Amino acid sequence: SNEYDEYIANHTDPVKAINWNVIPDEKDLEVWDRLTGNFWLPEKIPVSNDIQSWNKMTPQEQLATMRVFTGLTLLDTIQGTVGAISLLPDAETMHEEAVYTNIAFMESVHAKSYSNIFMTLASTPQINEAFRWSEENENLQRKAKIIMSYYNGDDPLKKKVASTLLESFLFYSGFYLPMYLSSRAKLTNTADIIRLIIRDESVHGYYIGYKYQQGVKKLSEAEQEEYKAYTFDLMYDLYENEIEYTEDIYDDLGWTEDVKRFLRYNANKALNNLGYEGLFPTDETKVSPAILSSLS
Amino acid sequence: SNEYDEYIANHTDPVKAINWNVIPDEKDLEVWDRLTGNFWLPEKIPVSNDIQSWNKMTPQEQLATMRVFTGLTLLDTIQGTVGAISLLPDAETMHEEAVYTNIAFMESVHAKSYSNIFMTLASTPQINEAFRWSEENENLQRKAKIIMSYYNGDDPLKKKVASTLLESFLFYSGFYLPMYLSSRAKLTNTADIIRLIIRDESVHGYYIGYKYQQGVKKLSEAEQEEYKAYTFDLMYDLYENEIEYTEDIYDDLGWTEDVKRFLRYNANKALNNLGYEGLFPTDETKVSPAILSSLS
Ligand SMILES: [Fe+2]
Ligand SMILES: [Fe+2]
Ligand SMILES: [Fe+2]
Ligand SMILES: [Fe+2]
Repeated sequence: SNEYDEYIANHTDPVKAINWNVIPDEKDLEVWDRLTGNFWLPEKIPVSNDIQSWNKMTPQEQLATMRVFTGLTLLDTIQGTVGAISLLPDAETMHEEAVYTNIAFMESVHAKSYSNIFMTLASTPQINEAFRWSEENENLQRKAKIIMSYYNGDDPLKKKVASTLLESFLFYSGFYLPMYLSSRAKLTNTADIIRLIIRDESVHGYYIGYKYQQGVKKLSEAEQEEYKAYTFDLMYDLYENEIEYTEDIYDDLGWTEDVKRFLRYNANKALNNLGYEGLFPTDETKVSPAILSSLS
Repeated sequence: SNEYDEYIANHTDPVKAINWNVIPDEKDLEVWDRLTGNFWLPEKIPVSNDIQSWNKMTPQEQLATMRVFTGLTLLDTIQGTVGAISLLPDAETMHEEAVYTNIAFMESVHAKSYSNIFMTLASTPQINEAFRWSEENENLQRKAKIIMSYYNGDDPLKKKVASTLLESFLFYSGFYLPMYLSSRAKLTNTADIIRLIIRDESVHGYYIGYKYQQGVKKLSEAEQEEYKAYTFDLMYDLYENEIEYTEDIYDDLGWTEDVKRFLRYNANKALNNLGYEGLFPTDETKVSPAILSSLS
């Protein structure tokens, strides 16, 4: 009766309802239609049909799979409950805000898909060991916290840089495994879910990077130089950290070198999304065309 | 000394990945399944087929629809970009946080649904005036600001109360009009959209209220008393304001008395969702049968 009057007193401006009849930035409407139009749930994909394929896999291939997937789940959990949410208050338009609520939900759908996969293919002990592994792995925990430090920070442009690097780069040391297996005719239904997730992250990376460029372009030439420096600096730390994560997951299988090349291919794309030139020369980013197609 | 080194130090516990194979509260899973299974976009309803009945509506009706829809749009905007989101930090389980991301998203689909109807039926001037009206109407800004003072406060249980009252009560002065009109062959397709929204909001109110009940039952005897008192005081202020708002929308139509009963009817349901008895005696909540049958 009186308790909420101080707030009313300090918020004289009117609260505004979103109006989709007037779109200040056409891109928002484009991404909204694209993202909502691409709605999906893991229950729709017959993961159960990958069982025979999953059982023929070696113990090594299964362990690697459990880990990269648990690592992907961690990233989506963060992005969905902390990342996207951290971008709302810094939006330029109300329709941009609507998009972020769609990104947060889809991230939760991505995270849930991995459990659908586990619960269909893995044993409870395997699942339990994987989540335990993700709680204790230093590289995984380190990339999670570095990203969360920015979301919990107070710089809006830096939140968008971390988000874009998480979306267009950090997931890839993990996306390599299912894409490759898919190219060898293994876990193809599981790959279908992965392709749906990539179709989403691709657009999230591009969109958030777009808002970053719009925001940073409003600063002086000199300030723009410091954000670029900060972006590359963050990429150096994330890349370094991701190289180790990758070695530990893929050394046994012996795929490490191909994953590193894929890491560099995607780092260039993440930087491009942020409006910057790539970091690695093209001849250092060779990816198999069988992996690139099944990617698309 | 990295920009993030401090954060990594202020948060020693591991970042956890959501695990859907282990569920503390089965209700979280039930609601996630019900809400995601009930997914829809306003595009799926042929609102264009309502242009005939729309034009057959009196100037007072069209005007009332415009303002009521603008008031609903405003509520979902707050709920989608601030309400559901403010609930995340206090969730008891990670699965609950996942549910809140679906709510925030669906609240945006709700806000957009109205714009869809407007663009299909109204003229740009009717639309601009409606939004101008909702920004200047003191009773609408009042409930919007009371609700937001709580979402922006630091009391988690108050956020859930405020959210449940908005979900199971504040929308209804508005849902009344589309329900009355379709029982009279007016705006029938538009009413299908309203039913889809009500189907989401009644689950939202039930769920958030359920979480409130668990949170509050973990408090001492005196605190449980105080939250119950606070819920009834707020419920009364909201109702008080809603009467004035209802009057300003329906008097020219002369439906006010029936709408007031509908308000009391849902007020009781809102308190029930928070685990308390209704505020109004049953004989004071007798809404016309046409309206309730129209909800069916
Ligand atoms: Fe994702
Ligand atoms: Fe994403
Ligand atoms: Fe809503
Ligand atoms: Fe709702």
